[PDB]
Order: sequence, then structure tokens, then C-alpha cells
Amino acid sequence: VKFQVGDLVWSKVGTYPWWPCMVSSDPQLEVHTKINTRGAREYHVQFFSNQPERAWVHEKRVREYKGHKQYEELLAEATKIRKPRPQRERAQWDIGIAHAEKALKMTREERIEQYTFIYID
Ligand SMILES: O=C(O)c1ccccc1/C=C/c1cccs1
Repeated sequence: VKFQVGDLVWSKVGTYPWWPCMVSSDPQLEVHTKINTRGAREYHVQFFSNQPERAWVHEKRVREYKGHKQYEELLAEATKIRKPRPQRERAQWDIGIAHAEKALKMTREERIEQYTFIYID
């Protein structure tokens, strides 16, 4: 268990680029971490994204969020060629990054209070 509730992380899911997140407890499972059906560790995260999104993410697809400029180092893990991404996706990623930068300046307690999602039945 490398991450705790309120920790800022980058998550790599589906076809999306490394995305700013906050580790949180799953509302149903009441844990922020678990071992999956394949025996691998996963963390529950909330994305700093337009549609309120949460996901169980494989530990290998999660990295500590040290700052927005860390993005180049994440790409370097795969390693002049650059991959494009839609402008609309970049715009939503920039808003999420802006939220993550504000969250990074807070204490873990402040961040949990400010950003944890409200779940409705
Ligand atoms: O909701 C928005 O306007 C928004 C739009 C694009 C990217 C990120 C966000 C915000 C995410 C937040 C998570 C927890 C508290 S705010």
C-alpha cells in the first residue's frame, strides 16, 4: 500500500493520457485500495475531469502526483516523435491540472474536504 486517501496521483486508464487524480475510498467497498481477482493491487481514484469519474486503477497505472511538469517524465517511461491529442481533451486536462495544482498547495485534510465526491443513491 503506497497510496492513502487524499493522495494526489496520475492515473493511466483506457485510451486517455496520464490524468490528474485524488485517491479516495470507494463508496460501496469502503476501502481506497484492494487486491483484484488477478492478485494485483488497485487504488480507487477520483479524476480531476469534466464528468464526475471514479475508477479502480491497477497500481502499475498509478504514479505520485509531484506536479504538472512531471508529465514529460511519465512519457519518458515508454522510452523525435510526439503523439497528438484532441484540443477538447487537452482543454479538460488543463482544467483538471489546474485543480490538481490548487490541491497540491493544500494539506491532505484540506484536499479531502475540498475535493472528495458526494455520492447520491
Ligand atoms: O467540474 C469541473 O468543472 C471540472 C472540469 C474539468 C476538469 C476538472 C473539473 C473539476 C473536478 C473536480 C473534482 C473535485 C472537485 S472539482
